[PDB]
Amino acid sequence: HDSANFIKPTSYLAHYLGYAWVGGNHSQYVGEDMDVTRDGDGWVIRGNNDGGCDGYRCGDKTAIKVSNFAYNLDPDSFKHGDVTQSDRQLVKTVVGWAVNDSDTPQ
Amino acid sequence: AEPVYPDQLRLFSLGQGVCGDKYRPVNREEAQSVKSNIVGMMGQWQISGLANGWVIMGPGYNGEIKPGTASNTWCYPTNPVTGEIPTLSALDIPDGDEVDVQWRLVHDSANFIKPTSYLAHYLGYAWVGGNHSQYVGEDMDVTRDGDGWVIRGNNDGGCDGYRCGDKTAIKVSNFAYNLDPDSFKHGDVTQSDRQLVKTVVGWAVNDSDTPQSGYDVTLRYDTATNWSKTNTYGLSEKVTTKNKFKWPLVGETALSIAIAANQSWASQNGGSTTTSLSQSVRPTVPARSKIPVKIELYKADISYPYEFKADVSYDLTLSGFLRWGGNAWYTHPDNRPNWNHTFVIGPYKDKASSIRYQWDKRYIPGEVKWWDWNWTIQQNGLSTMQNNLARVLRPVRAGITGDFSAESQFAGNIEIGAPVPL
Amino acid sequence: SGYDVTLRYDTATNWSKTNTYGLSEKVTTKNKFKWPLVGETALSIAIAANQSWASQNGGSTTTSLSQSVRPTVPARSKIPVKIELYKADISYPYEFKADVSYDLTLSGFLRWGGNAWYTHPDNRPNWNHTFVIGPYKDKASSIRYQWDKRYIPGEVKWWDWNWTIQQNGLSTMQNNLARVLRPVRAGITGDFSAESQFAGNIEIGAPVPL
Repeated sequence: HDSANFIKPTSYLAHYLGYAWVGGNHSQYVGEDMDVTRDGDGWVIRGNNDGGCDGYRCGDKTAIKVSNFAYNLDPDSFKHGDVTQSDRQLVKTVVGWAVNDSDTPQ
Repeated sequence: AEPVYPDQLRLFSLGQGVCGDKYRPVNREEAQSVKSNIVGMMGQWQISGLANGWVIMGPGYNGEIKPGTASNTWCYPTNPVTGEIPTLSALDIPDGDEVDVQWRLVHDSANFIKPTSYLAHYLGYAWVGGNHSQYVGEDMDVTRDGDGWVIRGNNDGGCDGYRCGDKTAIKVSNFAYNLDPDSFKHGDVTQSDRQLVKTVVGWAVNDSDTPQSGYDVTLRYDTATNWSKTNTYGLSEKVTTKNKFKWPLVGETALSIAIAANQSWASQNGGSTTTSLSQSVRPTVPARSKIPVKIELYKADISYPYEFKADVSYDLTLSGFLRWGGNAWYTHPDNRPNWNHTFVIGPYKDKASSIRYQWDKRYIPGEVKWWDWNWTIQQNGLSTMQNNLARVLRPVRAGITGDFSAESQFAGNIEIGAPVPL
Repeated sequence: SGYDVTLRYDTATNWSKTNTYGLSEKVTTKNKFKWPLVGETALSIAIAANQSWASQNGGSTTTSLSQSVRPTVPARSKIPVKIELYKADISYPYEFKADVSYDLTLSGFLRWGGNAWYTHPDNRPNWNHTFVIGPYKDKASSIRYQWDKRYIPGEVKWWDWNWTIQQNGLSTMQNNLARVLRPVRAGITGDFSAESQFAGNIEIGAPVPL
């Protein structure tokens, strides 16, 4: 949702490479009047299509998709809390004895 | 851009641009982030103002955002408050075994029965209460069935209402215990029904002039199972012909010729499981002496008692039909349909059963896939919902005593004997 | 110290079972061909299709016995070693002191006037039930568990102890059950015996200078 740091540079990148209609109907500049929507595991940014427009195929607007987020940790910053268990089902168990009858530790 | 919670939006009418005392106007980006919520709070042909000369239109205009000017202004607090669910102090239950503690939890009226009934009522379930009262959560019956408990309104006599008699039920099951690490103790382990598997005896002889440690005897025992399934398909073709041969000096010879071709396809799946038990002994023998050893393996039943101190968590299931006037499901049905949903009252397991996750996601319309909490806030008020949910999610602590038991487990014995001079 | 000799011995058994089902279809036709310079040629054509399903289950068991020797040898010398494995019958006596527990089974028919089963039958039916007089194993055979659960009607699934209290009095039942569940102690002597077990022998000998 950051306009000056994410939405404008990405729209200009798409415009410089030759994609068509990067922008909404309520503005004339690249990267303005854009809509952000959440869908599944990603996000979609597209120009708003409400009203009418002038141009050969205006209405087929370019979409930008963001997904596949990854995280590169600082090694000395990770912490975790308490581990809890639920729905426990036994598999197997064993008991025994170890007997030492000699004169030294074994 | 900052997140916008729909319950904090306010509409001033102090001229074009003027916006509250500790309030700032909402930008086009933020307004679009929650467009459906804002449009749902406007008149059919209403037009209201935003920041930097934009405007939003009502449901009659399909909620369009376009440049313009208006006298109204939607506004948001300069320093907004956090609408988080509070945390209360823990509820202590007197000691006992598991069923004893569960009995004391579900029969508590002020701490369990009322908050859960109010939660079911706020979400839109019908007829939460008994026939001998008019208030929510009173005249309820508690019954034990299997591994859980059921709480339902009493149905004795008559009632007035369209479908009174179809009363909502609340189910409690799947209890779990989070132990304090330094509180667990167990008692004596006892065995019964012992059947021998195998045994071995031996000697370890040392005839050199130094102590020796390089000896080993090992006994191992395994069992396994397996399964498989297969499917096959085939095709075939055959052609037959009769042929005669009037060869010289033979006169005539008759014979038939047949040629065939076939093709086949097969597919298989399977699996297996294995369990293994191993025991070893490795003695240290003094110079010029020898030592005897012995190993045994049995099968037996095992029992012992235990005790500890823990936190208690469980599952909660609500069953009934949803009210026609209004309910909190995100699709808002109006055909009075039957409904089931499970919440996990404890640590997080997944999004569909976590109240805290869904509550902290009411600012993202694309995340709202089970219950609509903005609707409950709109119907009842923010503090009411906060206090009810805080009472529902209150931690529980208890002391536990119990017994362990299992059939046909393993039991072993390993021995090193006294040395004998050579 | 880096030496090792190892001798290992294994035995195993296995089993399996299978079921199969199948279907088939065949179609046959006779066809004639009066080709030029052949006059007439006769032949039959057949086409078939089949389908099958199979299912299998099985298991196995294995037992293993292993022995090793790893000597430490002085500088400029050598040592001999030996390992043996036998099969034999084994016996020995023993003694100890212990607590004693057992099972108790009651067989008969239940009285028509009144009985303590939770369904309270009145057809004088034959009955069997087992109690475990000792540590806990499960709810159905534990007197103490059922006695401490007479305040939860949904737990009463075998015997009705409230009915016995009503018929006889609380202290009477308490004293009788206390005498039934009394602990027992004794000293024991016995003999162990088993056939075709394992017996081993491992030896490290005296060094020989080179």
